[PDB]
Amino acid sequence: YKTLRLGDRGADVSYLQRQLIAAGARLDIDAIYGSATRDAVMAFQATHGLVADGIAGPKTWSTLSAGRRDPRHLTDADLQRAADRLQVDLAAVRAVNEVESKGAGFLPDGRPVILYERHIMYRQLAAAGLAAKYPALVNSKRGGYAGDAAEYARLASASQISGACALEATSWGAFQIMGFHWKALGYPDVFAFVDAMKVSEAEQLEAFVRFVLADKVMLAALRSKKWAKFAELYNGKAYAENLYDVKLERAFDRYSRAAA
Repeated sequence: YKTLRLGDRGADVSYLQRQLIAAGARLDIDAIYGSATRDAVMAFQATHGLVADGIAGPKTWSTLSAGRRDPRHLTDADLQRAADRLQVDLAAVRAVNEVESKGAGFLPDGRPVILYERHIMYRQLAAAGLAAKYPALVNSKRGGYAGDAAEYARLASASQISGACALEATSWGAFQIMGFHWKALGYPDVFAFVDAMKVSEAEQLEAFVRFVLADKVMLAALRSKKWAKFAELYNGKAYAENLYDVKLERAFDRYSRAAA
């Protein structure tokens, strides 16, 4: 089923509303995904170990249609743990998770979502002591991305140049944490970092938590709900073009309201 959210209308919404009612909700079946429908999705998610974001996406649909929950998927309780780790208001963590996560931390084939960065590979190889031989894989210029499972082909090729460097030059999981942070974030080595990324979305969120903890300016921005500053630090100079700042701000308002 297609992902549904606040403001959606139509046959897919009435189908959702019926499924929510079958799972115990009380709703008017009017094909309008308004606040009552959103609240019901949230209540359903919370009670079935999903992330309670009020968005009926593929994870919610899977539980709602088949009663299945993948144990690799992030839960509400993981977000509460992250809020405790960060000393950040839970609503702020929920907002960050909604806006900044890729959502699914794993590809359909079960491996973590990755993006291999040939310009970082270039950098890690130089620091360890090729760009002409393998220009798509090693390059001072950014890019060459394939995406999705095809990234693993690029990673596999890079790994044959240097296994540690290639993992360091790749971003991992739902928050796309660069492997080269493994040391800064207190992991034993890059292989252990990657192994953790393969276990669960909870581990992928833990990487994000550590990443934020390692940058006190970023941490402070998050704690103080300085969304534009957090987005600039986290997403980079082009944060505004994708509305990260305002999406965070408006998500946080939603979650602050919901918790009240």
